[PDB]
Amino acid sequence: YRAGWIHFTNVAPILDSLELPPGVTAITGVPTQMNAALLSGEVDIANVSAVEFIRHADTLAALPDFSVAVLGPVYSVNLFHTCPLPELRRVALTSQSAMSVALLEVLLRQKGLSPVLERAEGTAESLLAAGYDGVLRIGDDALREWYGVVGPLTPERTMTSLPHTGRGITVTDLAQEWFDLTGHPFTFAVWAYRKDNPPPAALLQAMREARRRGIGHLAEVSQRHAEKLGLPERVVQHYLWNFRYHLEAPDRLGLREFADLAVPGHAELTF
Amino acid sequence: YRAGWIHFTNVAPILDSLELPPGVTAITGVPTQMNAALLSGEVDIANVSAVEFIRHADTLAALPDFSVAVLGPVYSVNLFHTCPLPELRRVALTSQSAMSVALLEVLLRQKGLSPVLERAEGTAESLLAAGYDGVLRIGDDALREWYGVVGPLTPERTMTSLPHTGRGITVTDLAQEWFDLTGHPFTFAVWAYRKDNPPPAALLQAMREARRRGIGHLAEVSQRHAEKLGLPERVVQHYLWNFRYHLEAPDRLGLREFADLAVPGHAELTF
Ligand SMILES: O=C(O)c1cccc(O)c1
Ligand SMILES: O=C(O)c1cccc(O)c1
Repeated sequence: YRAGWIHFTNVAPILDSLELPPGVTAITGVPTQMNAALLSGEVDIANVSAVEFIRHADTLAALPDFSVAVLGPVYSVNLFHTCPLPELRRVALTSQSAMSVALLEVLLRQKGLSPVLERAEGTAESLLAAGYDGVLRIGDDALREWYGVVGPLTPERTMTSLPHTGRGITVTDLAQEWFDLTGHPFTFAVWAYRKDNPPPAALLQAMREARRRGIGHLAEVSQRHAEKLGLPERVVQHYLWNFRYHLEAPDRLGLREFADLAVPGHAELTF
Repeated sequence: YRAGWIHFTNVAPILDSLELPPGVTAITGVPTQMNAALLSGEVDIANVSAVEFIRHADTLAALPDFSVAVLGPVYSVNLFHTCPLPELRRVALTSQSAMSVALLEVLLRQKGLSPVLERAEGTAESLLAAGYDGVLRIGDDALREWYGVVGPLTPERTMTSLPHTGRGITVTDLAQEWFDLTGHPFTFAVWAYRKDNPPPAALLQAMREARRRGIGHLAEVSQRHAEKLGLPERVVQHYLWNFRYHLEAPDRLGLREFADLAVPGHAELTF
């Protein structure tokens, strides 16, 4: 049984101490490749974007109790802009940000907005000075670049009290926008496998034990990844504490609302 | 400046490592004693139930960045029953809790139910085996008796996957019922102070540092309280992980909705 992992910081509580059982191997790679690897059969299980799970819910099931979800701001799914949203004419989409385009478009439609979207490469600040009013960033780079815009953090100030603007750049958090729109959590990723190929029970148990270790030792998890990202430990710690990892009823509700808005007529979501 | 704390398990990550700055003292006691001390001015800040804050929002404000809230099940606010809710003619109450009764009454009115609430003595299981078919339990007892009913954990089963029924007893979670009703978090407690008399910055800073230590070391916090409660470390750990401690916009929305239903005409909630 083969597993494809994506090594975003927000799954470190699950993956940093994971010990594969006998008879399971794992590869790592970009979200692009894991999606491809799961459909073709290169891997049997992978943590894939929500929209990828939804669009292939005919073929794929998800683990019942694993998610990357959040209620409120997520800090790593970010629209950086220099003008108000109704004025946006051109939004750049960076490398991995194509899985959150569907959420961006849902939010833009509800406001009646339709800027042109273009694939680009670079950081938010450099793309904002290379012909774009808006830049969509996800993952570790989004978190670091959010902090670059609105930080630094001082001892008296706290991560949640930081402004959303800095140096003429506003950082719009799409998970907060989703909360403003629906009142509900947003589910960004699940653990998906072909319906006729369930994962071995030893894999699920090792995954649950690693998540329990990571949740139990969040300062240790956070310190390792803050060093790699160049951020304060407390930034990463609050970042990880915000996530919802157990795909519970509120997470499934937001997943289903997203599915209906972004992939109407999707096959039924099964776990 | 005087603090009055109630050391419920769910505030352990905030209060267990708290180091009071110079010129701040703390006492402890039961909620009703602490509420009165706050309102009469013999303490200056206290963690009080949501109802207590809502009913005295004329003269109290709440810290903007501290809460006890949850989205979905809370596990320590439980209605145990052997028959469907519409067939309950009575519901036993063991403790005094204005908070959980006001929540229970909100849920029951929304469904057009009206069982009689009666004070009684015992555990959920002795009262059900006696003259009742419905029992409300809160706190440590509610958490321990939920586990007695639906447990125990195994290497394969986790807390999230446990059934909500056991031995013919259904455990209805009032926070999950609140989510089913509203889609939103429920805020059980805030840190309240008289509007004249906001806390000194050093206390807030100390509380923020204590919370970061507790959140960053959940296994350590959980093992202490798990041993005191006779529960697996894994139960307390997930229990504590499940809370929302920062009084963010979804938490305030849940709080205001509860304010509107349970305390009609309440003064405006201020932070
Ligand atoms: O945020 C994640 O962990 C994640 C994982 C897979 C796909 C994706 O869009 C996001
Ligand atoms: O759940 C709590 O921490 C709490 C704190 C104060 C009053 C109350 O009813 C509940």
